[PDB]
Amino acid sequence: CPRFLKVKNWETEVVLTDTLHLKSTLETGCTEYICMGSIMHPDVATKDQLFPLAKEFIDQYYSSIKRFGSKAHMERLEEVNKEIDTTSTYQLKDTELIYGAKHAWRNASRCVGRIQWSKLQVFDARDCTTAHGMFNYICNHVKYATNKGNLRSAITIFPQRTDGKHDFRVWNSQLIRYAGYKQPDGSTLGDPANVQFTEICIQQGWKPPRGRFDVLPLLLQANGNDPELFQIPPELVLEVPIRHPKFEWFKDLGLKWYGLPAVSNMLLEIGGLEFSACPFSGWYMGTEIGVRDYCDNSRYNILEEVAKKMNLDMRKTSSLWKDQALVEINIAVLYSFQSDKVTIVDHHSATESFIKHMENEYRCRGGCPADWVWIVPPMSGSITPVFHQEMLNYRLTPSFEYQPDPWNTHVWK
Amino acid sequence: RFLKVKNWETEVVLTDTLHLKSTLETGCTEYICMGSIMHPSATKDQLFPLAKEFIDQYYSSIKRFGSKAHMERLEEVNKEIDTTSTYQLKDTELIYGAKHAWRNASRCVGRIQWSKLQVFDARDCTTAHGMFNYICNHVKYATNKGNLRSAITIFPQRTDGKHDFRVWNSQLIRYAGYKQPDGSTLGDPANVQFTEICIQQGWKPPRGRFDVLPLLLQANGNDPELFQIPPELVLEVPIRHPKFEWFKDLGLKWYGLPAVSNMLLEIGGLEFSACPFSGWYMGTEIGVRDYCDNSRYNILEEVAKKMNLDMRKTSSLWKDQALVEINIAVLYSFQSDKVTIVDHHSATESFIKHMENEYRCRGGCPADWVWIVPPMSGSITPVFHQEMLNYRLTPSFEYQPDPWNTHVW
Ligand code: HEM
Ligand code: HEM
Ligand SMILES: Cc1cc(N)nc(CCc2cncc(CCCN(C)C)c2)c1
Ligand SMILES: Cc1cc(N)nc(CCc2cncc(CCCN(C)C)c2)c1
Ligand SMILES: C[C@H](O)[C@H](O)[C@H]1CNc2nc(N)[nH]c(=O)c2N1
Ligand SMILES: C[C@H](O)[C@H](O)[C@H]1CNc2nc(N)[nH]c(=O)c2N1
Ligand SMILES: [Zn+2]
Repeated sequence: CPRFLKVKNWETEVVLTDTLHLKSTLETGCTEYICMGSIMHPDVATKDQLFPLAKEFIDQYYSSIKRFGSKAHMERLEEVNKEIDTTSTYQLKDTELIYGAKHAWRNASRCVGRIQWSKLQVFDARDCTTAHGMFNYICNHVKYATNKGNLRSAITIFPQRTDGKHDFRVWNSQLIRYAGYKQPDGSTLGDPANVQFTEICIQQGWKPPRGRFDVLPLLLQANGNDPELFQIPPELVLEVPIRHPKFEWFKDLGLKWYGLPAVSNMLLEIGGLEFSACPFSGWYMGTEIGVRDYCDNSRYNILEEVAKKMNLDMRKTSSLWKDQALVEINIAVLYSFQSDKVTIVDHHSATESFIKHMENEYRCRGGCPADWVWIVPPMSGSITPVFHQEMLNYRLTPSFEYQPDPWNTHVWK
Repeated sequence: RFLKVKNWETEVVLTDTLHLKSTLETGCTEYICMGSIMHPSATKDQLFPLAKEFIDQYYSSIKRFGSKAHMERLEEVNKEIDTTSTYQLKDTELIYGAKHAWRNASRCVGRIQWSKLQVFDARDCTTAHGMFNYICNHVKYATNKGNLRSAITIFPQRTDGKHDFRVWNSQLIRYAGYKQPDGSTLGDPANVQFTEICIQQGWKPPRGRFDVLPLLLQANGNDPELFQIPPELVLEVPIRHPKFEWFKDLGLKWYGLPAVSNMLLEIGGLEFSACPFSGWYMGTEIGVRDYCDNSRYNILEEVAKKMNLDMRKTSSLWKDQALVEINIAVLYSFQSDKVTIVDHHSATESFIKHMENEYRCRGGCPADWVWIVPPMSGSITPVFHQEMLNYRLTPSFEYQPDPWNTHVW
């Protein structure tokens, strides 16, 4: 591959030069003959595979702390070696773990919020042994990160994978989601996306309130055991009721959302170690709720009802009635959240901040991988600066990765 | 391998077999994806297999593979490349190759129309004056008094690079951009440089906001020459809003005919360096990009004024609100003037049905998500949720250098 690749911003004519792609460790799905850039998703590591992966990460860590080739660098390397050789694995020091987590976020090509990458509270839960223990650790995460509305980004890292039969997993794809219930008549109450998961919870013994906005319990799996249900204390789940600054009727829609966005289904990869339960949280970009959660057809799908209360001509599509409502909805989302002093960023601010971030990363690190398809907001795309920004996408390690759904893989005891 | 593409709204899965038939690179590799890069990066021996394969797919597409018609044609092309280092397409082959370059255009959301293409063979052309006549007839035909019709005009192929036919205008119809003293820019800032080349060539500009640039036509490697399209041929739409009576007072208008004239049509290893093609507008091209891009007409702020919007924080989404109203007015104007136009909801809806057709009958449809998804209201259109595979099928429209960077006078 060529040593320097060039990206161009077509609005400002600014050109950036990427050398960091040279450090790419994983495949993208693309080949020279086909591009998968818009495909959403394109038993354990052996001693021989583990050795070079660990060394790679160790070198990189001591390179970050400006002690490359130092006595402590060679000593850490030999210790990790000795350990992989005797135990087929090794354990990260707390410093390495925190560095690894921060960088996994730094390398997350789909995340537009990465300007904040180095401010990340890391909770080491590697001593956890039970699901009740996971529940404790998670509750602490939530209360900390929520911070009464002034959100702070946090990750909680549970023990690494060992033999594959003793995985820690959060079954919830996100820590906080609303239930979805499928009626006999074919309609769906709640959040239709979560119908399968809700069903799982119900089977496990969850008594459903059958409402539009019922917070799902946690379904926690420790040490490869069957998962266990727990209810998050409602006092720990901060929510924002949606209202509109101009339209007083908007509040009559009975809408609300949760303040804390937190992913719990991904796998954290550091130095060849796999952390299968590593829930992380930041704060919301308005469009995530106002556009996707609310306006996707297989989600809350409120465009129609909102348009009606707006007295919009809805026979032609060229009236653009869908669009007009969308903007209002997203205004009401940012307004509710700010009025309740819960941290939220609009899509203009977030994308602007990301460009400055990207530019700085090219300047200091020789590149910044980015997935244009994910980075560009799902509304008003071209009036945000990222739309006109060329981006190279490649996978750096440490990383957050996808993993199969646990209910597809679990061997029920 | 057979690849699957999933729409994440309907859960429809399509199996792509077509991609196995491609041979041009996309620029990506296993480790680096360049799907958001806009411009990623012929002898007798080179030319023949290219020629061979294309004749092969033509006789395959018309169900006469192995026929004597097929055989002779293969022998005919052989002898002609042999003795002239090039070869000439049959008319039927020209029309197929044009329609199929459109069909293979991964960046075009309009492809459901691909087989309804009017093809004007201008390969007998020899002078700029010729090109100008051919182009005027194109324009008049395709405009059709508002009921637009897809057209392409194809000039003589490349032979030796030194005798290239080129339309210097990136598009057939665009407005002039003027660089003011005070540093502001009049007209369309994107054309500023070209506008000034035209002036430097003898063009007397009216220095207004919407001045139709003249045609700059290069024939057979020669210096390009200026020609003004007759005004009566250039259909234009005044932009008014249905509810906002003040919108007319913004003084906005656009041309009704979108016609790309800077690309290269490639067929059977032949290079048609001059091949303007035209269609009709999707409303967002004008309403979003042309008008609201900071580097273009940049009307967003001015519009936001007249809507009496709070423009202090971005979180008031005032830019968004003004944008939707601009695009309503555009659609509304064209429609009121019986000028053909498609809204991005219908356009994207059409593209999805087209993808179904292509998978059903052809085993896939190359598509560039970055270009297919409209520049506004992305996820409330069907294609945002549609996985698409991009790959390069031939015949194709490729980019080419700007002529004012390679032409010797
Ligand atoms: C601090 C403020 C943050 C903001 C404003 C932000 C913003 C976003 C947005 C808008 C998305 C797209 C989400 C979607 O459409 O599903 C996203 C995705 C993502 N973010 Fe961030 N994020 C933040 C924090 C974090 C943190 C703390 C981490 C990890 C430590 C992270 C890693 C990721 C990853 C891995 C994805 C991909 C999600 C997926 O593949 O499903 N982000 N982020
Ligand atoms: C008939 C109705 C058509 C519609 C609604 C349509 C729609 C569009 C749109 C919206 C774009 C993006 C334009 C931009 O962002 O600059 C595009 C690109 C494109 N179209 Fe179509 N188009 C149509 C006809 C055609 C025809 C007749 C051809 C060729 C014979 C064609 C070939 C292409 C190509 C090659 C591109 C890529 C342009 C580039 O690379 O800059 N289209 N189309
Ligand atoms: C760290 C982080 C920050 C942020 N702004 N958003 C996220 C994703 C938030 C999120 C919350 N509830 C539900 C979802 C579902 C997304 C569904 N996608 C994967 C199809 C996503 C994560
Ligand atoms: C065939 C065709 C159909 C269509 N609907 N749009 C187009 C684009 C036409 C077009 C007209 N004037 C100006 C432009 C500028 C494009 C600017 N891009 C290249 C940066 C483009 C072409
Ligand atoms: C098909 C396509 O890849 C898919 O709909 C993507 C598009 N871009 C996205 N971007 C973000 N941030 N989140 C998403 O879920 C998606 N979905
Ligand atoms: C950076 C990116 O490649 C560039 O801005 C592209 C994005 N998608 C686009 N899509 C269309 N239809 N037209 C464009 O000009 C662009 N520009
Ligand atoms: Zn790619």
